[PDB]
Amino acid sequence: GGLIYGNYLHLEKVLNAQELQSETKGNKIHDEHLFIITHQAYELWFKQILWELDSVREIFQNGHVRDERNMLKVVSRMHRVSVILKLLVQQFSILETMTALDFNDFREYLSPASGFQSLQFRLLENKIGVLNFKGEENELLLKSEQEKTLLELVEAWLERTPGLEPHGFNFWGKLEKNITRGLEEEFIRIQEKEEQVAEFQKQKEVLLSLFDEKRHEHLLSKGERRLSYRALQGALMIYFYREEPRFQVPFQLLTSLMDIDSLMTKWRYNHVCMVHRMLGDRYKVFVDLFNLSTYLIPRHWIPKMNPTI
Amino acid sequence: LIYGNYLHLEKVLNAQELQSETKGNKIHDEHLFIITHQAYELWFKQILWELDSVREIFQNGHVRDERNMLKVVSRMHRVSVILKLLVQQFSILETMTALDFNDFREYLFQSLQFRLLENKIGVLQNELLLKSEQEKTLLELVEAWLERTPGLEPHGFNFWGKLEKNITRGLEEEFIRIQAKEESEEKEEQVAEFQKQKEVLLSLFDEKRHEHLLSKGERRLSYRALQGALMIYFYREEPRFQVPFQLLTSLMDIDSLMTKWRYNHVCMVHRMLGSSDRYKVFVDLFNLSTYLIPRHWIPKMN
Amino acid sequence: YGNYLHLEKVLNAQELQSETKGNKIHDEHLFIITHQAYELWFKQILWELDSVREIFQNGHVRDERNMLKVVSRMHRVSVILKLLVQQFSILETMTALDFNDFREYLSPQSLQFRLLENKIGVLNFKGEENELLLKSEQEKTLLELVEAWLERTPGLEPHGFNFWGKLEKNITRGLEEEFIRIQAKEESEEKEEQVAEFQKQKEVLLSLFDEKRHEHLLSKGERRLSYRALQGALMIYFYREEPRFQVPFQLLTSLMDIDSLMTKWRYNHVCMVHRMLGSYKVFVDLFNLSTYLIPRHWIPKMN
Amino acid sequence: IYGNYLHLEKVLNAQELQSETKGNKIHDEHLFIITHQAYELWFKQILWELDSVREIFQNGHVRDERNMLKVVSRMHRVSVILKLLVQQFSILETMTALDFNDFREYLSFQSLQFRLLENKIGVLGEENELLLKSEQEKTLLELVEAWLERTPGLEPHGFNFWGKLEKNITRGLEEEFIRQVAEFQKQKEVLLSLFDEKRHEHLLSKGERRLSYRALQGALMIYFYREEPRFQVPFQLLTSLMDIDSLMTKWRYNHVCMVHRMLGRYKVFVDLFNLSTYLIPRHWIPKMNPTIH
Ligand SMILES: C[C@](N)(Cc1c[nH]c2ccccc12)C(=O)O
Ligand SMILES: C[C@](N)(Cc1c[nH]c2ccccc12)C(=O)O
Ligand SMILES: C[C@](N)(Cc1c[nH]c2ccccc12)C(=O)O
Ligand SMILES: C[C@](N)(Cc1c[nH]c2ccccc12)C(=O)O
Repeated sequence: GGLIYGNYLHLEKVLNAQELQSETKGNKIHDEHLFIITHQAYELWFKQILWELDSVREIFQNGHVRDERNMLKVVSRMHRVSVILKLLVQQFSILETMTALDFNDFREYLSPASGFQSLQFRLLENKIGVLNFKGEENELLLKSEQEKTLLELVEAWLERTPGLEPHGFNFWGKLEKNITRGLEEEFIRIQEKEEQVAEFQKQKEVLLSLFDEKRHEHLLSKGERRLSYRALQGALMIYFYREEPRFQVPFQLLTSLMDIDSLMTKWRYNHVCMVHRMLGDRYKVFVDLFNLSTYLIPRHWIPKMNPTI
Repeated sequence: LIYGNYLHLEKVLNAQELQSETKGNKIHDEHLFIITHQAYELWFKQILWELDSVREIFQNGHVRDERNMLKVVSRMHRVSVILKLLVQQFSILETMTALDFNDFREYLFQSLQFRLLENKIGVLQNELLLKSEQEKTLLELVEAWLERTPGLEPHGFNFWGKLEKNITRGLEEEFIRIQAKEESEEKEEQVAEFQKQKEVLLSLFDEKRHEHLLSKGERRLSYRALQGALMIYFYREEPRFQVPFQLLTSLMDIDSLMTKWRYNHVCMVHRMLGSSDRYKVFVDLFNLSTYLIPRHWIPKMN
Repeated sequence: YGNYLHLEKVLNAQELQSETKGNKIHDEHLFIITHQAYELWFKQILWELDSVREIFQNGHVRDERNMLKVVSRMHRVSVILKLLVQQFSILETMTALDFNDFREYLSPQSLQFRLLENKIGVLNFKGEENELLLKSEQEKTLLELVEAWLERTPGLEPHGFNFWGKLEKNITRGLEEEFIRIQAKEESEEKEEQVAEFQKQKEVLLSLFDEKRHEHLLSKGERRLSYRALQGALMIYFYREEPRFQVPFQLLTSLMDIDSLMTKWRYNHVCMVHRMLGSYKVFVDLFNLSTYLIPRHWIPKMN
Repeated sequence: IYGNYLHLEKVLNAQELQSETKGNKIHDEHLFIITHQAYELWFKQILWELDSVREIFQNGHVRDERNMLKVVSRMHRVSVILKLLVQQFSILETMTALDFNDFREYLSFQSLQFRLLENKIGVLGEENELLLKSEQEKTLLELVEAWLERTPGLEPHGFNFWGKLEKNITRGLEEEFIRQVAEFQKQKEVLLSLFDEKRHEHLLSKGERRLSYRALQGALMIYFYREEPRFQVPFQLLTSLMDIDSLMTKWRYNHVCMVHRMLGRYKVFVDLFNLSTYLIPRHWIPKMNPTIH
């Protein structure tokens, strides 16, 4: 029981929005209908993604994120985004059921300008923090480019991560100390040989490269990085101490952001592949989080947890 | 033209009205509910569009030009593909907590389009629905086409005759093979298998039984259609039957997908609101597949 | 690479009975590989499962630092089960008629799958195999291990939050307020319908507090968790936003997913058998708990 | 029977976590073993299906045309298996890079079977012997090329499809010339490039294309006249080969992506994709003589 299905879902608009340009020009093509529905579906789902995303963005801005009671809702909604993105990557299968030769039979009645022109997808990219002729649309796109990105909102939250406090756990200090010492112990172990020595020097460069705030700041300006040095510390804190209750769900959030990044990538790849199939990365907003995962500090070196709290 | 205008996004993306918000207390998860079901409908529309197109290719009689069989299989396959995506789409709503659902259940369901689909395929069973119940179902249109299958001609290949002959003879040969099992333990077990198999195998030739079961609802194709089907199944390697076989396989897939969709839709209702069925339009085709005639018994084509 | 993965065994495990008997199904190979794959994945599921079971038995579960590992590994099980449900697609690429062409060389069953069912807590083979199956029937099921953990859920303490007391109080009061709302507008068709819903809901809502009913149904098999466990669950369900309950909630959701996937797997496995040869949730309580539709306003406040 | 039939005695006793063997048993390694053990099982099936199609070409049975259904069926099956494999990446995405590092100590890893597959399809000691056979024996691309060259209607003394095509395209372009101006000249260049055997031969040598000029004609014949019974299933075969190409690509992409995730565009059937791109208007497609097949 409920209000009339069609009326509630406003199917009067949804199911009366299908206008085959083939039919309008006289020469009706069967496969065009699929093209309309497919892209109409993508948009419906984009709308939901933006809806979920914008909601999490507020939970950061409105500062509710500070109440760690809200972290479950955050992870849930972000996860949902990845799930939707997966379905969208699968949905490419539907259009793969259309022959290039059949496509050409209606390509003639398609404008080249808006070949992408998914305002919603641009909005999504902007909103997440990735890297057009419109009016009121261009106004919305403006809001997108102007307002605070998820990357931005998460950066702040990451910077406020507990344990970074120097007069507290001094995590970064302890890390720099223990890594420097352990490398030295390795150097003493070294003192095949030439190959081993190379590994050491290479590892050393990488391992010590964090703690070169200057390098980070440069690369941040150069675009190679996007998070603050402090944020990087927040992240690693969460990564290393994820088993710690107050970090368990936060870790999940980070993992989810990385999934969303890769799915987004996959979607673009499939979208490109399809365009070449029909008519013959700097996009990783959370690059830093992937990189943080790569940093191969041995377990023995990870600063041990005091009675803490 | 231009993306939004071409896709008429002005309607599709302005169709989301959370009854929660309208009544004052907006809930976040309702939006998902609207979009999810709005998506199902979009896809139903495409399925009906593809289906109706195949139905015509039968009615208009173009199906007689076997040049059209590729288009038919292609479009029918597409239906199954779309149905698969729909069965996967259930994952999206599984991302909604029953407890969150209850928070909007108080505010705010059968898809006319889905009923139309069921009718159009031939599920036993403003009023567009009427046209659906009245017009020729795919089952009906396929039945006719199956009845006109080549080789069924009695004064020709007399496939059915040859089959009844070869099966009867082979069973007898098996009976002789069994008869000298020296009253063993295995023998009695073997004899049971034989009798069971015999009953099933020879059941196929009891037009009366079929006609009864047809009336009872247990079967849905004509006796002649059953013969058309088996002809295609046994001789599918034969060029003129290769694609036709694909069509039959596809109809069976669509049946099972349709079933899966209903199962998930029921499962979800019990999951949210907290408390094969004669729904296999192509039952006969599944059954035909089961018939375990040895290959050497299948009437030879020469 | 081959040595590390011991492919020397994994490959050279494929013997088409058709070929051995002199014929050749040329599709039997798929049958072997498909089922060989299912088994590989079952092994991993049992491996992950047994690991979670220990984290309960060894009592490490008490350290809520370990809850992440638990949810992670349990989630992984569901992911693997999904892949297994998708893997049915591979065998759907085999014609019944082609199957029959090698079914002749086959006999009428995964120990591993039985082991899984037992281990999770679902209600013949060689000796040593039967020994493993014995361990399965004997050892403590995940359902059992989670029951205990659920019973120790915080807030159930009567001298503490007295959650159940507060709940019975608040539900009784709210229903009464609804009863007062009833006869608020002149007895109508809509009113009569609403009044029915109320009576129905009341019966259900108040049934929750009938320990006797539970105990009976527990004996009858209709339920599987302890009354106390049911309380632990609801505590977690209602107060899942609460930090110490966030991940625990996830664990419960995961157990329910695993149940439904397991169901789906059996359905597809049955469907396939009928397709080829012709012609109950361990965590029922958790699903049921989800159904109980208490309004938010009624949930005992956490202050 | 059961375990014995599936020889699970080998399959389920092939699990040695190097971590455990060296003393430091790591839980996630088991998944690594099973995951890759599964990939290999499926590769074996893909090779099995592939080799089978390859023979049906070599043994010349493909000529019968009754065998085309089996061919498409088995090739389709390959794509299905490849899809499952692309989905299987999800399982390993359930492993944290941080957990991986905790057993990366036991690292050395490329699948002989996958290389064998690539060779067999036609990607440009005793193990090395098998790999040799792979590089030596006739690739599917090769076997399909031959079959494509024998496509009906390419016969110049027959339908002279290519001739008719060149004629009809040239005429229609002229009509357009009599009738954006840049677009025309550009399109013309591309459209007429198809008839430059020299260009093809060069690009074939350069590697940019892989099918024979004649094969290209066979393909287009099938593409344009796919509605024709006797081309219907052949068209399916071509579509399937293209799918297999893209799936293979996807698998490599995910495999690379995973390696970068954990440790920190040339298709065998390029020609077939390209053929699809060449967008001849319907009105131009040479009409089928009363001698249709
Ligand atoms: C009170 C707090 N939620 C603390 C906080 C910030 N970032 C975190 C990351 C992981 C764990 C905790 C935090 C806040 O400052 O918002
Ligand atoms: C000319 C025809 N299409 C012949 C026909 C009918 N049913 C078939 C099944 C399989 C193969 C061919 C047929 C017709 O009579 O429609
Ligand atoms: C310390 C504890 N892990 C407490 C506990 C038990 N069940 C729970 C459910 C949700 C949250 C916490 C618990 C234990 O008693 O083992
Ligand atoms: C008899 C044949 N199968 C002819 C042939 C070759 N390629 C084709 C493509 C489509 C249709 C037919 C063909 C043969 O040469 O084996």
